[PDB]
Amino acid sequence: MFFIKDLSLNITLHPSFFGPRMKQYLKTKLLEEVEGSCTGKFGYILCVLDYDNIDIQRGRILPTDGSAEFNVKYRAVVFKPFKGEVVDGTVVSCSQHGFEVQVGPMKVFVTKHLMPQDLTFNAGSNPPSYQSSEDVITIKSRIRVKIEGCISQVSSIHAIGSIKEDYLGAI
Amino acid sequence: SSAPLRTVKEVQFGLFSPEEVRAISVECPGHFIKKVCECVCMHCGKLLLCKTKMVCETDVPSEDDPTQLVSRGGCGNTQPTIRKDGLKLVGSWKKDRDEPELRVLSTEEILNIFKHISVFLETLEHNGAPHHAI
Amino acid sequence: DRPIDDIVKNLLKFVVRGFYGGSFVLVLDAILFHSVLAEDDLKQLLSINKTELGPLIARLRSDRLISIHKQREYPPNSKSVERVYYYVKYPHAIDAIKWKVHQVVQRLKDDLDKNSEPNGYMCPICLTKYTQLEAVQLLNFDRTEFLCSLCDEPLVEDDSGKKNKEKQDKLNRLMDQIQPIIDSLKKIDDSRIEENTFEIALARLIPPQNQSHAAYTYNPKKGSTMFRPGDSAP
Amino acid sequence: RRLKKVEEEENAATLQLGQEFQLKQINHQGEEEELIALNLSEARLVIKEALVERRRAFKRSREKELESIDVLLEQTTGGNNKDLKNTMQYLTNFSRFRDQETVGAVIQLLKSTGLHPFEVAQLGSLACDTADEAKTLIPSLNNKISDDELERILKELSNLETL
Amino acid sequence: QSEETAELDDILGQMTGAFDVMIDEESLVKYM
Amino acid sequence: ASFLKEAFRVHICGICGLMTVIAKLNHNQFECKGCDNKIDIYQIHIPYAAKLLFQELMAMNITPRLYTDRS
Amino acid sequence: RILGTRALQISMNAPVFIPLVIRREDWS
Ligand SMILES: [Zn+2]
Ligand SMILES: [Zn+2]
Ligand SMILES: [Zn+2]
Repeated sequence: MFFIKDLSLNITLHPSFFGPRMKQYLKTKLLEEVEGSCTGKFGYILCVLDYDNIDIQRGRILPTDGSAEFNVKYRAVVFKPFKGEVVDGTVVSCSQHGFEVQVGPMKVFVTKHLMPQDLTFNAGSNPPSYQSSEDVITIKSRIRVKIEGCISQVSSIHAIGSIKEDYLGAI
Repeated sequence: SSAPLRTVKEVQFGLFSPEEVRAISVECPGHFIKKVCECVCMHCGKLLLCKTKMVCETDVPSEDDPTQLVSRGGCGNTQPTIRKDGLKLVGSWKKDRDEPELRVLSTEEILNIFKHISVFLETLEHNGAPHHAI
Repeated sequence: DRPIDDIVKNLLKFVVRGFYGGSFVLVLDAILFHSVLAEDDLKQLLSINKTELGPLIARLRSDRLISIHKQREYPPNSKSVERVYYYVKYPHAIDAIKWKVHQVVQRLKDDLDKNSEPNGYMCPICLTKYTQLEAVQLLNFDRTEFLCSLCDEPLVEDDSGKKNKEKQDKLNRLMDQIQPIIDSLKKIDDSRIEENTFEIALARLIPPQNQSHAAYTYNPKKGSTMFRPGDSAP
Repeated sequence: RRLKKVEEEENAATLQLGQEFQLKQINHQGEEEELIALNLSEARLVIKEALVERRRAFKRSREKELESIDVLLEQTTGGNNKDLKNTMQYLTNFSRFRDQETVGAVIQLLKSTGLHPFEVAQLGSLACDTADEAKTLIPSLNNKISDDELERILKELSNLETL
Repeated sequence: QSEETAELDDILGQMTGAFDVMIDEESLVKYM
Repeated sequence: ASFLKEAFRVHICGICGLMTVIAKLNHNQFECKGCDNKIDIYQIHIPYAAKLLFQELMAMNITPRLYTDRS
Repeated sequence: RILGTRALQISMNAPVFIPLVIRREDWS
């Protein structure tokens, strides 16, 4: 799910950037260190809103490092997954263990046990697929997945998906 | 390391609860009485009021009106005169009506009492091992 | 004597004969047939040595099916000696049985619930198990098999996928074999049982021997305010 | 005096989103504001509206949409933007409200119910035909909203769907 | 070696410590 | 005071101040089993002697909890 | 600490024009 979250960061600036345009460098650091990053506490951070209106407090010089620590408050759109949520995505990889669905910046794993009994794994077909008398699942196919669990690390997030329940599967 | 670099601001000393030790127990950082007994009752764990007091005082005189006793939570068991013998706590009782009764306050008894106080060998006992051996 | 005593004894007899070995039946039945029983008298009745009686008593004391009572005895012929008596405290034993029955049933219920959940992959070389959520972050670039973080070896799917039905049978078997305990407990709860004591238990004594050295009498010291843990009952 | 306490697991079915995604969040200004959960179409416009402003500042100082968003991304965003590229590509391929006006209608439509922000975002992101599909895909809706109201809301949502 | 060179409590290898040193954005824009 | 300061990096859990954070630096993963947290970790540069002192205190049932915030 | 702070900053390839304020109340 996508949220507009008010986040704060502690940036460090090397002494080589102490000039009239120091604020510009801090904005670049925020755009290069925040955007595209994954944080378990808040989830993926996609975009930073109000680029011009970023508030920067006075920097503090570290004793033995010489760099300045800047606390930057900004508004950014984030994607934090949750178990029990229903999301849509496209299958990107397949194997005996299970196929993976691309939900935004996250990859959902559908284990062989979680998928219905009817689905069977066949690798003779190129590419490999999960086939059921009704439908067939393969790369680039759109699948509706239910997140059954999420493990959020400080710098990474992984989740598992299930299509056992009704109204979940090929779209 | 990806964890933020911070400076230690406070050091909160304390004690390890039994649950924490088991839970905590698994560049690497490595992986892992006498005073109180005289203040609380050795049968109910309630504060006597404390060393001088040798009775639980199940009933105490009312503060508002004299000669009008008020019932308080207690068990009326006379407290022992706890003394430290070696590394064990031996309690001596003074019989009302002539050597005092002496017995060793087992750590299990004290552990039970301390747990009633109102944030921060196996082979022998398993089979045989008369009380003297234990 | 009373209906309450008979039902409580039957529950104790059933538990011992089913959930314990053979010698335990002998020991507990001897102290149920009799009142508080001295250690020496118990040995003579069962004709078993101290080394064999000790393990039985210790295990029965751990489950609180038998209580111990030590007191000093003063015989004119010999010097003062300490005698040990064994009896049964029905409130303690019944509470222990109720707790254990609930725990055993709950453990099977939890195992059945756990078994129905998806299995967690395990590494053969280091024998360090991994859950599905934990194994998902071990995927490799080619995304064929989970590779152990330590060994860097393909993970092997764990067993217990076929036991989904065996545990249900086990729970069914236990509840059928354990039915008498539940039925007896229901009647016990309906009534109210008094807590026994060494003195109280002596009111139903059937002496084992003719000249037993143990003086089966309770002579508490005069005005002794000392109290031992678990020495009195409501 | 802070140590381990029992914490409810973050579950969408129970609407327990955690500690940081609670209902009322104290923003940077210090004011109390409700959580802002966005559906796929609403998020796409918000991200798109921010990127264009970013490009505007830099310059001053459905298949066609996929290409246009990608070129804008590579122009107005720095490196390590592999995640944002997928998000924009995924948002355009799973959004049922392309027009800004349609998104505004959706927000006004679902805001009458008064449901939790997570629930309303799900109702506009998932294509649900029958009330049962919405009730089972979003267990939180169970007993929170009547079937009759849900059926008409879903019917009206499909009425304003485009493309 | 460097250019620069149950109760709660405040040996830890930590610190001039009386006063901190901060950077000034108002002055940086003016010096240049 | 800079000269006086002029070494060991340890990871401390945010809920409990103990240095019990199993840090898989290769995989960029941190965990404090018993706290069931992986997103509240901090790293502090303390002397190796200080680490030894705290570990010795932990051996005597003492919980020296190093916290990076002031209550 | 300003003299050592700027000395370290200069040694780290910092432009030379001391835009620092002492946070005793902040003063330049
Ligand atoms: Zn008392
Ligand atoms: Zn291994
Ligand atoms: Zn911890």
